Amino acid sequence: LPDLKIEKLEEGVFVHTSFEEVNGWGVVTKHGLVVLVNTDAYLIDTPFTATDTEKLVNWFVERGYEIKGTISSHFHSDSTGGIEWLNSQSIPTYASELTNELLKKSGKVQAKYSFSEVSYWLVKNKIEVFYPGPGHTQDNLVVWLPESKILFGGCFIKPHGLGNLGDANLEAWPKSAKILMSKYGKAKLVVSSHSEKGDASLMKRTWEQALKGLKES
Ligand SMILES: [Zn+2]
Ligand SMILES: [Zn+2]
Repeated sequence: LPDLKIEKLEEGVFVHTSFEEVNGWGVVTKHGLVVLVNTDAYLIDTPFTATDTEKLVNWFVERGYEIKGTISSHFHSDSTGGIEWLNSQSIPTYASELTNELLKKSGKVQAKYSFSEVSYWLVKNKIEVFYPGPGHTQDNLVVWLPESKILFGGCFIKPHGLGNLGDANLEAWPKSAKILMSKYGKAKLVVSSHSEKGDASLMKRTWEQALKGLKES
């Protein structure tokens, strides 16, 4: 499959895209972000693999950035696959307590730093991690960049079909989606794991898709 792709969205914000064959989904296209604060870089989700995580880190290190931290939006390997490699490279990995518990229960390597707060500032006034409640998974988080008004919704934002329901909470997802819309109505751009980038209406599309999925279940 192709190497990880890196594309600039705007000043200090990049999209990383990685490709992996996942049993029952074929080749999955996965987006995350890299956020720059001066010469510091933060990875919003890891690629699926150590290989792609290393390519991503190398691209930024080669351009004079230090990787100061990573946040995984949920426990699935499309957000966490690179944690083990990042830990081995002394790059601080972060996950919620819930995510780390789910990683431990699935026999996976944990993030080294964890937090329990609903709202966690990875970087004061620059990178907010927010737990809207269960949806795609029990632990799913979003990341908000207040300067750019960019929301990374990870695998919670599902404007055109919910995807993998294996670990999903269909009962909670509509409530969690309304919490997200209430928190980030000012979003200019919503980047998702698997969908086209869009405006704040993608949070309303997600709420509609969660309602539809619950009703059908
Ligand atoms: Zn997932
Ligand atoms: Zn996913």
